[PDB]
Amino acid sequence: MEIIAISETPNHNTMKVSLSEPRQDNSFTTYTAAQEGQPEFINRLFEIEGVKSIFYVLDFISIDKEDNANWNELLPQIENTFAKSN
Repeated sequence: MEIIAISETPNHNTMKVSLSEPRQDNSFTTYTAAQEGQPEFINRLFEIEGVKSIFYVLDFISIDKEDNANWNELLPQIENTFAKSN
């Protein structure tokens, strides 16, 4: 529902986002594309060049982005989505 925190791994553009998400449909599937009626937490990411796929499963998610991506720009982007609902 809302990002609890961000695990900064010794990677470059790969990081794990831990959060208490619903297990109702803890299905695994790779998708990426901004579209109406679709979770804003995913659409906002597509608005940035770098993301190629997003995996959703369990209470954690893994985002794959090129080396030319910087979370320093996404923070204010995604935070807006949560900030609104929150």
